[PDB]
Amino acid sequence: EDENILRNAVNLQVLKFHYPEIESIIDIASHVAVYQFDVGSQKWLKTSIEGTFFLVKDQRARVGYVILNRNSPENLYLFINHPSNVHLVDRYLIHRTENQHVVGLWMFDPNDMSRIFNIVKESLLR
Amino acid sequence: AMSFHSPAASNLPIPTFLH
Repeated sequence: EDENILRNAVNLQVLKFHYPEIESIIDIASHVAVYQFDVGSQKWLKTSIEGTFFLVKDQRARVGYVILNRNSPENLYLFINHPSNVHLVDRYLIHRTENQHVVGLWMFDPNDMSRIFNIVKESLLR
Repeated sequence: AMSFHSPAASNLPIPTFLH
């Protein structure tokens, strides 16, 4: 347990370095791949973003997530603005930002997927 | 309102937007 504590303290500072508005880590999942829906072609594309997923909250307690990319300096930090914008479909978390902007997340471990989904919904529960 | 080593992008379900 103690090695994980230090690891989360280090991860949070890596996060704050790229994204100083991040206040804390809610939860984590390893080996997440990111896809984008090209509706100008009706095709999913796999992005170059794969790495550790961090569900985080703002200093204003807005909920979002970061994927620290294991391939490049280009990470991804997105907000989850409305809980109904996130759907568990098949093996994927589908995240729709209003006006037809859709990303999809694949978590290596199926248990991370349904756990993170619940934590996302409960984090926004009001 | 919609409806419908890492996997190939072709495996993801297709979102459909309604009007």
